[PDB]
Amino acid sequence: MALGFGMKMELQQFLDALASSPEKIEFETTMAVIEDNYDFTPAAFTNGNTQNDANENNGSCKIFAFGLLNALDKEATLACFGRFYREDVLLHPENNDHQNIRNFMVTGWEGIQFETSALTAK
Amino acid sequence: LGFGMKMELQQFLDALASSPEKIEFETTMAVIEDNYDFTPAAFTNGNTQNDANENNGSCKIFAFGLLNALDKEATLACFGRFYREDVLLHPENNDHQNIRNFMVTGWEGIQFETSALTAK
Repeated sequence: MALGFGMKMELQQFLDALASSPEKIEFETTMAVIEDNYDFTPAAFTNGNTQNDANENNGSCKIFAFGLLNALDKEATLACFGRFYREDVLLHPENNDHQNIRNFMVTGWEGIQFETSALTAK
Repeated sequence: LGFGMKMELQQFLDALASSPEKIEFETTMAVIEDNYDFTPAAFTNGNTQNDANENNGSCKIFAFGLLNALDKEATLACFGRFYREDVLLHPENNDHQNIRNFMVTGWEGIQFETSALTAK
């Protein structure tokens, strides 16, 4: 478990929180929830004008796979990136970091295509 | 039907966007069959829980909606007559529980344990 023994981050509460106050969700929270609740396997995926091989950008891969399993809208999926979205990207539009976030902002779920699945529930 | 005949995904989505009431369940099932490998998956849908291999029609349609960025109403349209006739015209009946649940709670009520469709 991410936080300690006998301590697992509950999926439902996370999703409820994300739905209520997406702006308060941190990247480390999303990661704890994904790590605790899923088994990850790498997967290639395209994301508008960017393409990721398996094992490239595994963090983004996890978040989009999570967004698909949990039927998250574009705004909620972006919010799962926490400060990477809210600070790194939104405050600095001309930077070139987090290409997956920047691409998904443009083309959204329409632009996403996985070659295979990356997450299975525990 | 014939050898070498496959339903193209893009045209189905364009047709669904243009004239959703002309979409029929058979067409949706064919497009999913032609375009995806299906793996039974457990999922919850508001107040209903579906085991893997239970309610495979609903499992496929919801997975297909997510993969193709469909909103609630476009997804319901993929059920064709089962939504438009059986459910909408008969609020007192309790068939098609996945359609009935999704109408109320939408994508916020949907959670898949595993991915049901992978692109061919």
